[PDB]
Amino acid sequence: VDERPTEQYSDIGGLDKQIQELVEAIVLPMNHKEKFENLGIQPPKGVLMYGPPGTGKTLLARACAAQTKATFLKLAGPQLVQMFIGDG
Amino acid sequence: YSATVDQRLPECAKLAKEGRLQEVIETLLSLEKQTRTASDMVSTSRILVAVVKMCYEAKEWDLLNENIMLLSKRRSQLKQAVAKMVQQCCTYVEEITDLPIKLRLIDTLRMVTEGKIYVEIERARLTKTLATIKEQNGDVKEAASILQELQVETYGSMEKKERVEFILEQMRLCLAVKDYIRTQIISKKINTKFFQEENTEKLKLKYYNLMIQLDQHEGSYLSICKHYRAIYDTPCIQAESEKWQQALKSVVLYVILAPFDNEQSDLVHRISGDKKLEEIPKYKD
Amino acid sequence: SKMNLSEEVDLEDYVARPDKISGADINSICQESGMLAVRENRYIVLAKDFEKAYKTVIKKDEQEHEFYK
Amino acid sequence: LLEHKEIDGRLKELREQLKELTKQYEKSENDLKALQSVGQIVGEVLKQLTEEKFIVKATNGPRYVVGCRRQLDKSKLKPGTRVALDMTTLTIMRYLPREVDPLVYNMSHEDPGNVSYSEIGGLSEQIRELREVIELPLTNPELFQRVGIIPPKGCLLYGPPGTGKTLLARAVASQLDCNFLKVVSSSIVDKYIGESARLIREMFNYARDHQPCIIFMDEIDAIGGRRFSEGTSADREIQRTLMELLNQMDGFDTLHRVKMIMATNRPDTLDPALLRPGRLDRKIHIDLPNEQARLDILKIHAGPITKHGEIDYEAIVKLSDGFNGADLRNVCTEAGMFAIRADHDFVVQEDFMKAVRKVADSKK
Ligand SMILES: Nc1ncnc2c1ncn2[C@@H]1O[C@H](COP(=O)(O)OP(=O)(O)O)[C@@H](O)[C@H]1O
Ligand SMILES: Nc1ncnc2c1ncn2[C@@H]1O[C@H](COP(=O)(O)OP(=O)(O)O)[C@@H](O)[C@H]1O
Repeated sequence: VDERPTEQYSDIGGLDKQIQELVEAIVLPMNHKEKFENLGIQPPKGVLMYGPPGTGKTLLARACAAQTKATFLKLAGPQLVQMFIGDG
Repeated sequence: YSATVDQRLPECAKLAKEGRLQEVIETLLSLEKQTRTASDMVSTSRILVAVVKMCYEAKEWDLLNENIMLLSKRRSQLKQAVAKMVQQCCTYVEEITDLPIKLRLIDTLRMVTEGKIYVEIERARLTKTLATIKEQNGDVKEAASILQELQVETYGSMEKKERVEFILEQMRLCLAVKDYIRTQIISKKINTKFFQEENTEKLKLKYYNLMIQLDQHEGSYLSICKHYRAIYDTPCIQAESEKWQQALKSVVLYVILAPFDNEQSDLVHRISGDKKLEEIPKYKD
Repeated sequence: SKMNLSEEVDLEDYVARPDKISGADINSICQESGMLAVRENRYIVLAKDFEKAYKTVIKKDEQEHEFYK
Repeated sequence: LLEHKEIDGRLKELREQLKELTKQYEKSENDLKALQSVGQIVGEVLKQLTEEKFIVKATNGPRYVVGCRRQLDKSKLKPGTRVALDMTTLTIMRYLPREVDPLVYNMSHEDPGNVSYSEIGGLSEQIRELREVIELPLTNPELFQRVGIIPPKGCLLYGPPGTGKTLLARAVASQLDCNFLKVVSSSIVDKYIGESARLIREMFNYARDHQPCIIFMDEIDAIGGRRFSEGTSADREIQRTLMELLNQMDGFDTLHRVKMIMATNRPDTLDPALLRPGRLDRKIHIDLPNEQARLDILKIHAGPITKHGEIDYEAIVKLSDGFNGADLRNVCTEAGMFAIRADHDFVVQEDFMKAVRKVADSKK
């Protein structure tokens, strides 16, 4: 469980719209959860992200954990396909 | 449409004060038809209350009969519109004191009302008016039949409460029938609507008197014993000293004649030390 | 037997209907008739709610394309 | 009032503020009585040799013949009853509740969230039917008994996914205020050969131990998916689990007050034996919401969202055909999501309309 993934958004490049969407997807509702409760609605709870197999979703997740300075958990689909019962 | 009808309300009212049924019925039919097609909110209510008001003030029952059977036979009618029509006929049939007109009008309100609607409580009001009419006419078995056809268990519009107590009106006119089984069945199935009728009211006396007279004809005494003790207990019976002493005489002469078991032993050694029977020492003795 | 009276219901005719129903289905039918009686708030079932229960239990709705038949 | 300013100037702190040391003394006395205790062995009673001598097997240890404490309900010490043993004299000190499987524990202590009955929308006839078939034996059993029928064992709710079977069962459980066993049939199958049926056994043993209980087994087609003799190992163990479920629900040991709810999306593939009555007495069709049902769902899920000025439902109903339940809830939620895209503290009609648009596109 790494805590410091060491990204400043200067490591990830070319996903500027994607990274702004990242920020407003997780950290922006996190700091302004009070403005979410003012609306009387619950914040978004997860993000669906897709791309080619070598498109760097992992590093973007690290960068997100970096600027949000939060702890970082991680699960892998190809890790979860085997290991039979227990993945859950 | 609403503009046509709202500038027509003066025009159609000044036309209505002439009677002249045919043409106004035709135009109101056309406008009500277009508003049923278009699903309008207030113009439909105004136009149907208008036609019903015009028939009632113009003093024809065949014409309002035709209005009812047309927009019952006619389709795409707003249910609130039919409800307002029948409730207006109700408030246009309970105040009139014409026996043939009243009976014909309740016949029409009976045969229109397949497909009961949220206003079926207000229709229960008119069926209790019909209950008064069958009380004054002599019909007894058909009386209970008719006021039970407007049933209460299919009636789901708001909790029964005391409001639709015509379960107890059924037990009452059916005590006139003397068929206690119906009353026991409704009492058993009142489970959906709380086991006991709403406390701190005046129908307590009515229901418990139906119960005591029903038991009197039965010949059972023990449940009636408990019931008359309960009649004693209530503070409502403790308003005037007379009423207490009369009802207490009744309670005691109801309680002496019972056989013996253990639950009545519980009752009697719970009630033996009661302090409000000493004003009448004969029955205490 | 433990059921309340049927009020002159053709139990023998319901029996006589040719239908491949097991004793579990008979117990169902009777139970469902009781449920319908409770819902309609009448303690003595008769042909109406009994018939609705009978139709309800053995639905066996074919829903089958007719080219099979 | 000479030396009676407030209270002697001192008793205010001495009487209660400095009497917190008596609360600490109470804590010390609890430590005392905890100290005099010695702890106890645990075990399961195996047999009643006589009125006094009991064969008791300690867990992961040897078995003994032991006596019982003088004041105890011997009529309660059935075989298999988990019990406590004094560590030194080895006598029955106190009975214990039967050990619950960790999976059954987890499946049991999930809070239903006290969901009310209003928050369903447009299921009126079916929810009335389910209310009857589950609630009524749990509210007035005497009604069923006097009628002359046996209270129903349970029923099935079949329909397309997202149609509220889970929510409806949860509402029944919350309204009953009883023990609820929320289960999904895909989660009990195990690679180990005999563990799935064993988990079913533990589930129903807990249910019988914690009456009144509601067994909600979602996705039942993953267990009761018809019996065939092809012979593959996995589906054959599925047959075995189905047989165990049938036994536990309408087998030799009758069920009293457990009332089990089962939901699925493929009612047709269920095994006829499971589909036979006695086990599942009613089949409820929780079908896709109708137009009136759709508007009901819309309005019931539009409560918490703050509306400004005008929000109508018939437009969303007519232009949101084919939806179901959670999709309409998604419409409301992502309308709220839209509300911060243009930074409102409220919602507008066009917001709702574009929300149902995007939800419909996601539906395509
Ligand atoms: N724009 C980018 N910046 C940095 N690394 C990238 C970028 N695009 C792709 N990558 C690389 O792609 C890999 C991520 O693969 P990923 O899509 O996470 O695999 P999977 O889909 O199996 O999770 C990383 O090793 C990362 O170095
Ligand atoms: N009347 C309704 N019908 C269907 N779903 C509803 C209804 N009311 C609310 N829901 C939504 O259903 C979701 C729960 O999934 P649900 O549809 O109950 O399970 P299932 O997929 O088994 O039907 C809740 O998030 C809730 O928002």
